[PDB]
Amino acid sequence: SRKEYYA
Amino acid sequence: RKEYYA
Amino acid sequence: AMGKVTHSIHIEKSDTAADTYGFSLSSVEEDGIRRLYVNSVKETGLASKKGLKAGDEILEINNRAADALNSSMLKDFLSQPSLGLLVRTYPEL
Amino acid sequence: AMGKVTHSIHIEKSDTAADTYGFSLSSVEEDGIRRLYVNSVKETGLASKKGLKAGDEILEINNRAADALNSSMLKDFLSQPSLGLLVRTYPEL
Amino acid sequence: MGKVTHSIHIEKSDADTYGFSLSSVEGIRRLYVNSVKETGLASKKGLKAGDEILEINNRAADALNSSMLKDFLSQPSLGLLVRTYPE
Repeated sequence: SRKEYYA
Repeated sequence: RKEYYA
Repeated sequence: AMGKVTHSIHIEKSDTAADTYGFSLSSVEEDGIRRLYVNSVKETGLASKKGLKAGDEILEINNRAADALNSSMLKDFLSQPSLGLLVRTYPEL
Repeated sequence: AMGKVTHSIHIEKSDTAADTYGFSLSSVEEDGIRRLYVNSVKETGLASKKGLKAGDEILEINNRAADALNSSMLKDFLSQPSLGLLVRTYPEL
Repeated sequence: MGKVTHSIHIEKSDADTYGFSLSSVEGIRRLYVNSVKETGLASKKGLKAGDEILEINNRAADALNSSMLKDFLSQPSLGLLVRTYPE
């Protein structure tokens, strides 16, 4: 389980 | 031909 | 000999009327437990200006522990006009 | 006629295990500056699939110069879900 | 023609050399082990005079130039794929 988030 | 030293 | 250090970062888009903070986060859910790491940081962005670096670990966001955050919360907080982070980093050598 | 070239490599994995990027580093200090080289690349591993080669020089990891990394930071960075490298290599067909 | 291929991996601590030399010839470029220092790192690792070097660091002999060779032979670790006669 791996997610990328941009801010 | 050439020699290389390591 | 100093190892990691923890510090608080607070970022407000109002500083330069920015639409983004200029960083990305990778979230791993291993064993069901969650950790958050900084994946990249834009050099000229708000996060960079407050000291955020690639490879930093995010321990808390808005006073909530990383393992207590879910995708909904993460997306919500990261898109808000202001953001608080508790960051663990290595001092620059 | 081209000699060396420098390029960025970004790798991602889904776990937090220390050895899952599929490469190892060797080190040498000259003139008070440490240099890092790729010692080995796992043939089917993540790093190989991103074009990392044995004998490549690692200039930076996560935006930190090779000479500004210590062993603790190395283990940490190499175990995170993402990794950024600045690499110097010789072109290969 | 009756030879065996095998891999050798060598590491140098922290500042000596690997204790061997290579010769070249023109399948275009071919590399042979010229000499092996009796008391050197290569010798201990099983490199022998007259061995052919097929690859260094996973790159074929014909694809290596002098600059690469010099760089690779001076690094703190070295990988070789070698063809040799059994004894």
